[PDB]
Amino acid sequence: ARIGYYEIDRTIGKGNFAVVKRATHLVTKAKVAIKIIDKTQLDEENLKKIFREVQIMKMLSHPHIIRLYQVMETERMIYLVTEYASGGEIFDHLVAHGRMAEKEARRKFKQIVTAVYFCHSRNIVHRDLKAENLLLDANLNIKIADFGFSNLFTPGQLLKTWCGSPPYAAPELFEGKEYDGPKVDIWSLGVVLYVLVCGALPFDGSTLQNLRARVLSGKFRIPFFMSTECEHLIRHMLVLDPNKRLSMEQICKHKWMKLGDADPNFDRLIAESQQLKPLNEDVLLAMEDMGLDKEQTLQSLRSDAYDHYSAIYSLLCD
Amino acid sequence: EVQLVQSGAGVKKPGSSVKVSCKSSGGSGSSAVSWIRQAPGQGVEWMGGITSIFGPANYAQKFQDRLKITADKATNTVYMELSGLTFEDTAVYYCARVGDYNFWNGHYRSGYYFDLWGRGTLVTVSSVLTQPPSASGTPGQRVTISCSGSSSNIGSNTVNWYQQLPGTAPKLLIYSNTQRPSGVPDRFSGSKSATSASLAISGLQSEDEADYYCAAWDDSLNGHVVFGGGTKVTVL
Ligand SMILES: CNc1ncc2cc(-c3ccc(-c4ncccc4F)cc3Cl)c(=O)n(C[C@H]3OC[C@H](N)CO3)c2n1
Repeated sequence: ARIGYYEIDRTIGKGNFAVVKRATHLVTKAKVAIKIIDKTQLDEENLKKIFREVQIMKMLSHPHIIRLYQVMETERMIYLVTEYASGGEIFDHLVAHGRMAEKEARRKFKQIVTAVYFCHSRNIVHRDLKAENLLLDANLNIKIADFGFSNLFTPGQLLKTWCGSPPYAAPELFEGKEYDGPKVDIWSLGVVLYVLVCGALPFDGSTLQNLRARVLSGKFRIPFFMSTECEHLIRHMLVLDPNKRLSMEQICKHKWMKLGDADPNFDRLIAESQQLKPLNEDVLLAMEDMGLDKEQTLQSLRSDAYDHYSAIYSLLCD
Repeated sequence: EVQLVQSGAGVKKPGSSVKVSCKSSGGSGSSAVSWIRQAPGQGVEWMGGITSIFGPANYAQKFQDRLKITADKATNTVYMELSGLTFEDTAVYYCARVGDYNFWNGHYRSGYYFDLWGRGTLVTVSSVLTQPPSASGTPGQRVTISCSGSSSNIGSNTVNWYQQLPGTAPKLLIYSNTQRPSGVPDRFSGSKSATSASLAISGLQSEDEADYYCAAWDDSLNGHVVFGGGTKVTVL
């Protein structure tokens, strides 16, 4: 009913060896998602992959990525408090409203590439870019979730962990080849872009084997409602030879990307990922009004503690 | 008691769009409803619908450009929108539910049989499987309807048979090649041999005067359910 300073409400998912429950912070009144995991039911490999996901989450703080707030660990349990996405998955949006206009699709795609480019700047590949992993906030703003298959990478070297959902997997992962990290995400962005503008998969079938033959063929239909600039973009990301796919920077400079009205917010956000490198006094005053010491709020913020002090500040800021 | 309620008959002008709804009553969630249309005097053709767990929706190549299939899971409603209408889109639009949804993981190949059917919506716009066009027999005889496909559809998938009584929506008669749904008498038998399928109606009765269609999923491209041209069975 109440885990720490959070009051448990509806269950937003029950999967693998964990249960994600939507809960409210008792003091800040913020809407959060607490992934509850029993460390006494997981095999050693799965527990360590969960600990590695938390570290990767602590590195990825972006407006279009689900923000980790608090990590509460006991001797047998682990609770993972993260930002709650009100608008649900982008998959459930496409099922309910169909394909988006290239104006809506372009706006949401820019937010996805903004987070993917930021991942690859810190040398982190998501490796599971699905439309079910693209969550939406109250105003339908993209929020990349599920850094489950994500891992570090060295630019120029090849990865070998064959993971990723089949309808979005690149043909290298189907064949079981040592692939390049970012090109495997660029193929996933090719599938995601097509799903946003058509409301259907580029590659589909009755079974996984039918779908597998489809992805390996590289042939997909370009519809009448799809513009020439959009067709060129998708076609140059869904390429069988990875060495012939557009880079994350080429995707940003694509003619389709500059087709809307001038977007200075997008250019500023991708410029902050090539540069990488402010305490809200109104929040610190409210925390001191309650009783949360300023010295412990600052210590927990700089040491990446993700504790009661660190979480109350961040939740109060957002 | 589970039935598929459809929206009313519409008269549309050229270039306009039409939206047809399909509300499920009696149970409750997870359906896999598809949209199939039937031109006046012509056979039935699959337009699009839920065909796998992977994507939000699947469309036949012919309808992808003008069809938008949506679903309000909060009200058990499934919608269909066809834009850029012409007199050739004047047809009886049906919504039909796939019968084996309850078994859909990633490896199970669906039979793609239409368990339930809607009454049909009359849409009027202001201006693949080889089957014999007709079959006849005297009461008591046995008639056999041939249905030929290719290795991409019948060769690699199950065959279904539908009976469409004059003026009604089609009804599932045979599923999974040989299976007779509850109510279908043992007089009707289905069979399949490599890329061919057959329907035998033994002890032919006056009540058997209907159009019969064979249907099998085709693995070409994103996949589609292909229907036969239909066989009108008359009794003498
Ligand atoms: C619906 N709105 C919403 N908003 C936020 C979330 C956050 C998480 C979540 C919470 C914690 C961790 C996590 N796990 C291990 C270590 C460290 C971690 F932070 C990972 C995740 Cl994804 C979550 O699971 N769901 C359910 C949903 O996610 C995508 C999937 N496609 C369907 O289900 C969410 N839903």
